[PDB]
Amino acid sequence: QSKPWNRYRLPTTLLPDSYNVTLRPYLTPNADGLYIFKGKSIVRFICQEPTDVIIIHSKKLNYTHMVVLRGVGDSQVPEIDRTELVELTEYLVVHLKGSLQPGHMYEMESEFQGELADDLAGFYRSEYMEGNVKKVLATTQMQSTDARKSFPCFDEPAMKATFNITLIHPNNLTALSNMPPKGSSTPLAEDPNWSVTEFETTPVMSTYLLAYIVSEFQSVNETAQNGVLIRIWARPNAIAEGHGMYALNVTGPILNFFANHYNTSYPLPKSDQIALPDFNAGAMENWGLVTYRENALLFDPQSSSISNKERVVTVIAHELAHQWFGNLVTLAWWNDLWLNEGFASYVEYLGADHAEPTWNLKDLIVPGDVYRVMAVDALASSHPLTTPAEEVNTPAQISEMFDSISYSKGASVIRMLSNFLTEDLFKEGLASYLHAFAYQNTTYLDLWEHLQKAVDAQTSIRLPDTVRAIMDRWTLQMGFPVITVDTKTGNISQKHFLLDSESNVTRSSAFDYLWIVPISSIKNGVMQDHYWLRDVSQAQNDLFKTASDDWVLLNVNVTGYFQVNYDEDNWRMIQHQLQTNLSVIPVINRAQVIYDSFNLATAHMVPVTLALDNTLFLNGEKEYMPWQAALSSLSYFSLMFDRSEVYGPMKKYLRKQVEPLFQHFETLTKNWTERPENLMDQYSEINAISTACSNGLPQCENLAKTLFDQWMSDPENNPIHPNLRSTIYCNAIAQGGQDQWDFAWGQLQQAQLVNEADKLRSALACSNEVWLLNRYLGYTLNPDLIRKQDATSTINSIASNVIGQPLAWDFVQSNWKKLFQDYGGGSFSFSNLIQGVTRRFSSEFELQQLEQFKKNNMDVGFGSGTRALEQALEKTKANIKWVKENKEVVLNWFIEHS
Amino acid sequence: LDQSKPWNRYRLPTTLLPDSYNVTLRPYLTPNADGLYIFKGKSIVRFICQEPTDVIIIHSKKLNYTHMVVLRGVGDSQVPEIDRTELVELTEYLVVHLKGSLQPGHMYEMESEFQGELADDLAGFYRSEYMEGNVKKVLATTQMQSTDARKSFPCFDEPAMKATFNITLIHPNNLTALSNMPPKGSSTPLAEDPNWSVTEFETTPVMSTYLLAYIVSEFQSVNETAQNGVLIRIWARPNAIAEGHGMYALNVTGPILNFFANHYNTSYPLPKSDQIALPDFNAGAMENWGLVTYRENALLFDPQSSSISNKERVVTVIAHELAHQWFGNLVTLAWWNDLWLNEGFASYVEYLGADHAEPTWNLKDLIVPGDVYRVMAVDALASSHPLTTPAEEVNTPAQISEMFDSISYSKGASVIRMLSNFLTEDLFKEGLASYLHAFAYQNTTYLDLWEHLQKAVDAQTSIRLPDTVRAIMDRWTLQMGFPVITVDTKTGNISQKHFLLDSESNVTRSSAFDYLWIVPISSIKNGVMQDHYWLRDVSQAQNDLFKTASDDWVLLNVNVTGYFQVNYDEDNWRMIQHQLQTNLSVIPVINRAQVIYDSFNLATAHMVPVTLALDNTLFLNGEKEYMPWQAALSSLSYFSLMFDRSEVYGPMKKYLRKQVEPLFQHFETLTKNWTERPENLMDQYSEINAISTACSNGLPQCENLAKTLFDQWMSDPENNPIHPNLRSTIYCNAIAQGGQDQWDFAWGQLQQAQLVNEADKLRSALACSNEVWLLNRYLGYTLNPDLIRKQDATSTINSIASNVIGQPLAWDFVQSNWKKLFQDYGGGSFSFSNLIQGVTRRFSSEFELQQLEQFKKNNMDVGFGSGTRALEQALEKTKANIKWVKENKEVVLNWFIEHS
Ligand SMILES: *[C@@H]1O[C@H](CO)[C@@H](O[C@@H]2O[C@H](CO)[C@@H](O[C@H]3O[C@H](CO[C@H]4O[C@H](CO)[C@H](O)[C@@H](O[C@H]5O[C@H](CO)[C@H](O)[C@@H](O)[C@@H]5O)[C@@H]4O)[C@@H](O)[C@H](O[C@H]4O[C@H](CO)[C@H](O)[C@@H](O)[C@@H]4O)[C@H]3O)[C@H](O)[C@H]2NC(C)=O)[C@H](O)[C@H]1NC(C)=O
Ligand SMILES: *[C@@H]1O[C@H](CO)[C@@H](O[C@@H]2O[C@H](CO)[C@@H](O)[C@H](O)[C@H]2NC(C)=O)[C@H](O)[C@H]1NC(C)=O
Ligand SMILES: *[C@@H]1O[C@H](CO)[C@@H](O[C@@H]2O[C@H](CO)[C@@H](O)[C@H](O)[C@H]2NC(C)=O)[C@H](O)[C@H]1NC(C)=O
Ligand SMILES: *[C@@H]1O[C@H](CO)[C@@H](O)[C@H](O)[C@H]1NC(C)=O
Ligand SMILES: *[C@@H]1O[C@H](CO)[C@@H](O)[C@H](O)[C@H]1NC(C)=O
Ligand SMILES: *[C@@H]1O[C@H](CO)[C@@H](O)[C@H](O)[C@H]1NC(C)=O
Ligand SMILES: *[C@@H]1O[C@H](CO)[C@@H](O)[C@H](O)[C@H]1NC(C)=O
Ligand SMILES: *[C@@H]1O[C@H](CO)[C@@H](O)[C@H](O)[C@H]1NC(C)=O
Ligand SMILES: *[C@@H]1O[C@H](CO)[C@@H](O)[C@H](O)[C@H]1NC(C)=O
Ligand SMILES: *[C@@H]1O[C@H](CO)[C@@H](O)[C@H](O)[C@H]1NC(C)=O
Ligand SMILES: [Zn+2]
Ligand SMILES: [Zn+2]
Repeated sequence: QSKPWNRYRLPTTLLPDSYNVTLRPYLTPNADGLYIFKGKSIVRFICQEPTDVIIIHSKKLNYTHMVVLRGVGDSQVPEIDRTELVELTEYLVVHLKGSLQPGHMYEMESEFQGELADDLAGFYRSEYMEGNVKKVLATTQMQSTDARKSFPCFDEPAMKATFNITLIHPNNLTALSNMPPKGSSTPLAEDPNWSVTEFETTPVMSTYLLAYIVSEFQSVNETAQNGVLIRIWARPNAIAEGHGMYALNVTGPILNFFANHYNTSYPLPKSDQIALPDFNAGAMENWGLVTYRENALLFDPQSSSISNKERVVTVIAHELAHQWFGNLVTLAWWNDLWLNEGFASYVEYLGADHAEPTWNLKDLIVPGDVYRVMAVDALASSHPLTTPAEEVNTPAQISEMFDSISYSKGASVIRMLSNFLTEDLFKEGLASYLHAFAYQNTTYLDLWEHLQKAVDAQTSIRLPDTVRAIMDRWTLQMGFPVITVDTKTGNISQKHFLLDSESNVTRSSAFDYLWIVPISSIKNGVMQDHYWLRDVSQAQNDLFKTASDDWVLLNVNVTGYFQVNYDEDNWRMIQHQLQTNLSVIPVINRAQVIYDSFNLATAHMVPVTLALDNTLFLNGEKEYMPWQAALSSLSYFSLMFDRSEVYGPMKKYLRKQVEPLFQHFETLTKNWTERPENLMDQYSEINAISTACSNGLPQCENLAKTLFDQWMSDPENNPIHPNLRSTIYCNAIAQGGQDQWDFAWGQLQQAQLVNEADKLRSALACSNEVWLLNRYLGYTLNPDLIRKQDATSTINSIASNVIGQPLAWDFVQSNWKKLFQDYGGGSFSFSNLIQGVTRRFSSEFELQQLEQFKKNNMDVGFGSGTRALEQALEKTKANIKWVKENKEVVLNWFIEHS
Repeated sequence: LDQSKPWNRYRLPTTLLPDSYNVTLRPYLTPNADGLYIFKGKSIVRFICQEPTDVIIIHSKKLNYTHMVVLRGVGDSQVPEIDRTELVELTEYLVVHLKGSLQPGHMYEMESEFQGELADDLAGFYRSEYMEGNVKKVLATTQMQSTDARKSFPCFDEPAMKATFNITLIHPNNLTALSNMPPKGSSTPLAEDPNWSVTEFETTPVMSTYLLAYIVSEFQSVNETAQNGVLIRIWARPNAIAEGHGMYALNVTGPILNFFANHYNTSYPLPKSDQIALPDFNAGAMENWGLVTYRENALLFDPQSSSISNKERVVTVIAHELAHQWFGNLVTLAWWNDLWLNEGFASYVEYLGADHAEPTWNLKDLIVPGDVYRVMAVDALASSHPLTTPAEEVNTPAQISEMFDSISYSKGASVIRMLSNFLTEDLFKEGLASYLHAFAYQNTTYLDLWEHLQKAVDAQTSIRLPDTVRAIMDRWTLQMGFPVITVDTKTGNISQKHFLLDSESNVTRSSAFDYLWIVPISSIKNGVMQDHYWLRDVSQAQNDLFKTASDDWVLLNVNVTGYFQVNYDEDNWRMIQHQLQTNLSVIPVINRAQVIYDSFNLATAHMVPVTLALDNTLFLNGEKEYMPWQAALSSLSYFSLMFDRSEVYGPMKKYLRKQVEPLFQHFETLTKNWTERPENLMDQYSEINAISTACSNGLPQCENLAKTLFDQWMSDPENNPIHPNLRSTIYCNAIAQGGQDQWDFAWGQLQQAQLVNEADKLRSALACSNEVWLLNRYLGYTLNPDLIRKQDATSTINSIASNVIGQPLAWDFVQSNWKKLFQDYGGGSFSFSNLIQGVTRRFSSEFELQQLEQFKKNNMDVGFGSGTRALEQALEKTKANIKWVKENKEVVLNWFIEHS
């Protein structure tokens, strides 16, 4: 560990200035069936401190000494002793016979070769059909640490430089990169069948934002209001069919919106958006060349759903948000990832709302992010938004940082921050921040300084403490408080929300798990004065003290990142209001009441009957979010109980509650022919239909059967509205047999819209026949049938089926080596797989099997799913206790109310 | 522990031998303050000293003593002082250390007083319970075999140590007391308390401890004196007797006893033979001399509600138990390593006795699907064992319990039938009569049997053998396994080799006979019998009997009388196939089954291409008889276990639908739309299988039938419209098609069932649900004695595991509840072994093997008791399954697709 090349962080002795990179992809296999790329690069770097070793990143590259070292101007150049590759720390190491001089620059040259693999990382290959022709293209994904997989570089985000990219490609293919082309392409001297395309120099930026693509893709375009050229690229067929039109509608105006909102121009002449058939995450914010999954950019007005449409605008908005938060201004290191991802996850709502103002999509942050992340942030094995820099060291640890904490808690905490500052004041602070650190890097402390500057120049908004004092507690310690109110005395208290008394908190907090909390409140339907709970375990205020015929609720619209519990009497008054006139309570807080009480019940802080009682009013609820809250909450109940005697009465209860909503949606939609007008009501319909069919409501089963029967009789004319397809497809396959399954499989393999393929993949997992589900699992590891990008999500879908649960858990264990080698170093997929197949575990036996699984595979380890496994273990232990203590009361409650 | 001390060895010393026992027992049929049911006892055993010893070692298990022993002399005997007494739990001994040695040639009497629990554990003196109206009834009953006599009173508890027994029962004055013998005089009030009475019984014959029985209950009886003067009584719950459920047993029991008496020229020596049905009982029945005990589904019968299969079970189990009166009771095995001398014989001559009571059934043929091919599946393993194992291998109680298996019962019956067949039963029974007369009230080994059979052979001329009886039968008895006989019909070349599954099969049990057999070979050529042949103990021979012209075919082992399987060259196989296609009638029906059985078994062991076996099912399209279809169903059952979670399953079910549909349609017509059963037993069995197969593979006509009838039953539950023969299938398929409504209805019927036959069909059918939550809830019930009797717990678990959806549920269930399962059944005949086998049957992957290995490792501390060999066989079979599935799955998939 005393040798620098055996440590995961680079030395500070050398800093890069600029790169020349030329890459040449071969889109046809050689004799060994390998797709390869060849490359050559020159990096210019400066020596800051004397050193006799050059340490630079290199991953899965073969060198054809491995480097040539030259000097810039004055520099005296030491001889190369030897060069070696250190694979563990992913280094190319150049041992010298003498030291480099400080203040002096050097240029290092290399020639290399790597595989154009189907692994979705570095420079990789993507494939599709066009008619009967197999097409292969070359594309990139550098984040987090795979730029090193395409050329040797100082591969850390803060070490910014300019890049001069050249692509050598077949003369009838299009070459794309971050910047526009520099002049025209020229024929490759040795062979005019190839062309050479040089691109303009990049801005000072991070290695992980580099991109370059060689394909036959086509585009549509428009110049945006701020003069920036927007293009939408995709497979020729998708463009011809008009599937890029929607992205073109929204991209430019959203880019222009952010520039104005943050008073900071986008400094590139273009922003390309491109849809790839093979892609790991949802998208990637490469500066000037934003890459996308097809289901995140393309859109078919006749075949895509309102949900698909919403995904497209928010992912685009998210990626464009990064152009400021990530690209222009970049985290100093991955331990501060939320500076990138937290902001993009919040700012995406702002951008998307600008493009689709009628949706009220800003409200979707509460189910989508706030309560999404609280499930994990309640664990002792969570982590704070900003982790200690030394905890984030290996590539696996970096990958795992891309989680619901960095994204969703980051967005939630930032919304709370915006809300008590006002967005007007917030964006002034952010503008100051962006201008000051443009083309550089930041930490969380830099953010506070510019927000504080804004608050101090300003007299209308007042705070109980400095921005840092308040925000350090939401940022540097994990978790969140439960705020408890005694409405008889107005006593208000706070404590760290934890699942168990068993929960063993070992991460020490310098802030003693106390927060400064912004508390809004509403009494008898009328807004009260704002209040700030200081960093103390308890306080008192008459705002929270009620008369016996009054009621209060705190955290209006759940702007604050916390949950609320009341005394039993105030809960009863809330319940009575929801029966008498639920309109008096804001719709989001109707959801809150369900979310919080179930979550409290999960942690045995309130009786379970409280949570269940809070769903009784849903009988007469039409609106999206309170129903969403109940479905999300009872989803945990299903996972715990859908293999027990509780399941029968639970479904009976759900049938009873949802039937009136189903009937409501049967009439207003005119027998399902006319969709509801606005987004929320369309979402409401989708959930009602899903719930009705999921819980066996006969009217829904017959609807699904009839529609799917009709489709099979006329395959070219799909009679099912896109909004309804996921439920109709699933229920019909569940009701049906092999005829339905094989039909849908045929539709899947010929699908020409990814949205539709996505729905088919999920519905196929709904079979009630073991042999079909197991045969399906077998397909997931066959790239001809299921793309690698979709393998884990399909496995998770099958595991969600109660009959598929043991099949998938067995499958995952038996195929672990392949699954780990393919995904175990990546973000999202691997972690989601582990969380997915272990969600149900609620017995000592299941826990022992998880522990045995862990022991069996310890030597290799669990890579970017290491924290996921720990959380999986903690949550199963908690589930064991909760099921044991809750089963009897829950069973009886369902029986009595159904 | 110190093996130099006799109280630390499992076998008793031979220094002391029992003469007679006095045993007084008093069951308390109401619990004490702690909720314990107990029994109190007093016993005196008289024994002789054969050789000088300063220690008395006697068996004792779970008894509390109130030293623990008083030792007295008979007349002259020099009586040593007792130094001290101790209980050694591991070897289940009461140990009396003496000052100086007992005197050889002289007798002693040893008295003890003791207490034990009347547990619900089905062993020793235990309790059984049932409802009568709204009153909970409790009774006391016994089960001593293999070695729980010691659990009721201290005794020399080994089968060869016979004695007479004077039993006294102290019981409530309004309950009936039964034992082996009739009462001696009247009952008398208990002196201290006339609410109790005292019943002394007549002295038993000289017999083994494991045959003792005594019962205290409210039961009633029907009776009849048999043709041989013996009183027969049928005992059961008062309500069962009142409804006439004991009548069929009364019809057949006496005649079967008289038949055996005459057949073996050996009279039954006791004045009575009681048969009694118990609500709680481990095995099928037990042959206690004078008081035969039974599961209710083995003795009782309702002509309106029981099936023909239920009927066949009753008469064959009774015949089996009565068979034991000679083979087991009168003449007893010397030690448990020769168990087949008891059980092989009872499993064979049960067919003879049942055929006497029901001669129209032709039930003797049922030995082929029931015993021969049943046991071959396991006897194909390196981890099998011979009929007679080395005595030193059968030592502990777990090992003794383990011997009660398909080898000792089913291979035993098969080999004995083979023996009977080549001696002729007339000659056989003459040798057996000589055997019984010579060893009456004593004990035997396999060698004693050959000697008397040989004497019969030598005293005649018409029947010829190629060697001594011992030379032939030692090879079938002392080494495990069986040969595959392979013939090249172009040359007449015939050869034999030990049948094993894999090329990795690791046989470590050495054979002094080099795994060669002397084999009786019958044959048929183009439908006409050929001269008989014996293959000698040689790996290869040649005979023109087995050489055919290209126009001819031959088949060996007519009616599968011999315990072996047969393979032919491909051209002879093709000729057989052509015969089956052209005119199947030319081939004897049992041999049509054999063709299927053998070809699938060879396919399983990679000895023939799988396509051969599958091709041999193509003619079933036009087959109407029971046994060839049974062969296919039993054979494809393995395919189902291997493939019902794979892409093969769809095409497999499709093929089976296609094949069974004409048979379904045949019976729909013949039975006049299912209203009239076929006349004979075999055709009734064929209908049952046709219906089961059609529904299980999703034939829509059958599915419609089951839903319609079950809907009709639910609309009028007191008038069940489903004929008993069809209930198992109809119930199952309706439950599978249906939901919670059907399940809860069936559960209600089960918990109010007054007939165990019906309860059994309901239990099995409830396991057919396709809803995980219903199956898992059901599993929870199986360890609740209020809902599922302990006697039915493991069979119910096995039914659920057979459901492809229930497989992971039951495997997890068994693993997570193993501690309770082991201490309840691990000691422990039939149930425990069956449970391990049932839940692991499907394993065919490296992952499943690893999981089974880990399971083994996890519980090695306690061990696996009477399921130890079963676990080793499970592991061996899993390993073979991995290889077979890997190498067969492609050909099997393509075959089913093409032919469906
Ligand atoms: C598949 O193979 C089988 C043979 O294994 C074929 O069956 C044979 O078919 C023959 C042609 O019909 C038939 O023919 C002739 O039979 C009777 C005499 O039969 C009686 O005695 C003999 C010997 O004892 C039979 O074994 C005996 O058995 C059978 O029939 C009984 C019922 O009556 C039994 O109940 C039954 O179980 C058993 O099958 C039988 O009792 C003669 O009367 C007959 O003469 C008449 O037909 C002649 C024309 O061929 C003649 O010219 C006329 O003048 C006169 O009307 C005689 O020819 C065999 O009996 C029969 N064998 C067996 C064992 O059944 C079967 O046909 C074939 N299947 C196909 C599709 O080809
Ligand atoms: C990539 O190309 C750019 C643009 O030509 C180069 O940037 C120049 O670098 C030189 C040498 O240090 C400077 O003197 C110029 O001011 C830069 N030109 C500009 C900013 O227009 C850069 O050196 C190249 N990168 C390399 C060679 O690694
Ligand atoms: C059980 O009772 C029998 C029959 O009464 C006893 O058998 C007698 O035993 C004596 C003493 O050895 C013999 O001399 C008689 O011949 C036996 N009578 C018979 C066979 O009718 C037997 O002793 C008793 N068992 C005991 C006391 O343990
Ligand atoms: C990199 O490319 C630029 C533009 O072609 C060129 O001027 C420069 O010399 C190259 N840098 C080197 C060779 O270090
Ligand atoms: C890299 O080198 C290794 C070892 O020579 C080889 O296995 C691999 O195929 C090479 N990859 C290339 C040339 O892309
Ligand atoms: C990171 O940014 C700071 C300015 O906030 C700058 O001083 C520092 O040099 C940067 N680090 C690197 C490696 O360029
Ligand atoms: C329920 O409360 C709302 C206020 O949000 C009010 O508009 C409505 O009139 C109330 N309902 C009734 C029946 O008055
Ligand atoms: C056994 O019982 C019989 C009958 O009561 C009695 O004659 C005999 O003495 C008893 N044996 C003893 C007490 O050893
Ligand atoms: C035997 O004695 C043990 C030790 O106290 C006791 O636990 C058990 O209940 C007793 N059994 C009886 C009295 O049947
Ligand atoms: C067992 O039977 C043999 C005769 O076959 C006999 O000699 C021997 O004494 C018996 N053993 C015992 C313990 O009675
Ligand atoms: Zn992002
Ligand atoms: Zn028996």
